[PDB]
Amino acid sequence: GSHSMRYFHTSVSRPGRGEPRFITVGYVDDTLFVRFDSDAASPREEPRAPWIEQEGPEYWDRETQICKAKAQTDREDLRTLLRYYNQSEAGSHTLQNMYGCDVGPDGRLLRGYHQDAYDGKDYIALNEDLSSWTAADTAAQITQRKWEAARVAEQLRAYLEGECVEWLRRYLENGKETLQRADPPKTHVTHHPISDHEATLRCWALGFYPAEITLTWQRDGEDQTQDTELVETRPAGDRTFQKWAAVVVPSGEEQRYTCHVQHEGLPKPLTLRWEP
Amino acid sequence: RRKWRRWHL
Amino acid sequence: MIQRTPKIQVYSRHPAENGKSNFLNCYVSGFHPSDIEVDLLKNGERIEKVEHSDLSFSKDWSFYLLYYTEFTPTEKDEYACRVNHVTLSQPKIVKWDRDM
Ligand SMILES: [Cu+2]
Ligand SMILES: [Cu+2]
Repeated sequence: GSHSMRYFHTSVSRPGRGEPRFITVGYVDDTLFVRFDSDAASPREEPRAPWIEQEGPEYWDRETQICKAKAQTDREDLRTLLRYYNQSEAGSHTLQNMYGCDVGPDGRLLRGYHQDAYDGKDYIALNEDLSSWTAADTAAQITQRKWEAARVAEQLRAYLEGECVEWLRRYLENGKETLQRADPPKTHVTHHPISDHEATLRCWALGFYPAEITLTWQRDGEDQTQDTELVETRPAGDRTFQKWAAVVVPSGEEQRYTCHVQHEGLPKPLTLRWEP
Repeated sequence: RRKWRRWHL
Repeated sequence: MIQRTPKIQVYSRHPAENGKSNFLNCYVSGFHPSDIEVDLLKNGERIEKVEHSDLSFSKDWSFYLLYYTEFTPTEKDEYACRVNHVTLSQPKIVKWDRDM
């Protein structure tokens, strides 16, 4: 189907407590597969999915080199950003970067990404053309000018169109047992009284992969969006996800309510009701 | 696999 | 710099069945900055050796983490998650509820 690969990076300065903490993880779709944490003893990038473990020692050596260089680049960049925002060296600040690519079912590039944020806000982002930039403020315009002079967009475009897609396709083949398997949600409806007059109907979806899912409650066939409590989809810890949606219904009208489940793992969408 | 970052802010 | 207070969910990996081993999860998401303290509690006491996922973030840049521990639920035993963050005047406790 469609698929993605992303590398996420965070540096957090901690003045008076040594160098910034640096953590990066890589994902294919919703599957974590590599990690690097600067505060580990002798830090190396480590595998987190079985299908990456077969990469040879040269692969881990080059990945670790990249992780360490990015940490060091972030350390300098955090000092730069203190100048650009006229900030003190006393406080803790955050630099985040994400990049990666999306491919379609034929394995063709759909979209590439590379974006940076400072202290939780947009700083500078490569546009979807992979050739121009969006700078969020006059500080990021300085970076933009530097990155235009240096033709950074062209270098990123070459990676996103080439290696990014090539390697994602390799990962997809090598982990096809799990990466190309959708686990449908296991579903049920629970009923919990809140008084003599109403009760919560809660529609559960457990054990599913990938995380994308739609849960909706209807009453007599009409969506209950404004009446529906819907928790963020959350990780089970074993690669799969969980979600639920709830509505408060008048006691005795439970059979008017249906829960609708759409998931890539499902033959067809499900319709569930509370079953006493 | 990763892309080496060769640029500064 | 805007700060964003953590969302918190406490739940088990599998449906709780008294006496069977399981995992207790505390998922904290949507927060900024990334410094955060998360304890898992059994009858009010900090559980030792809790593990956590590596810091990552959502499309809007806000952070998320999973803290987890093996546990064996009983009828008696109460579990909770205690979260502290610069957005909180005092640490927030969310109790584990089998039904959520
Ligand atoms: Cu596919
Ligand atoms: Cu440098």
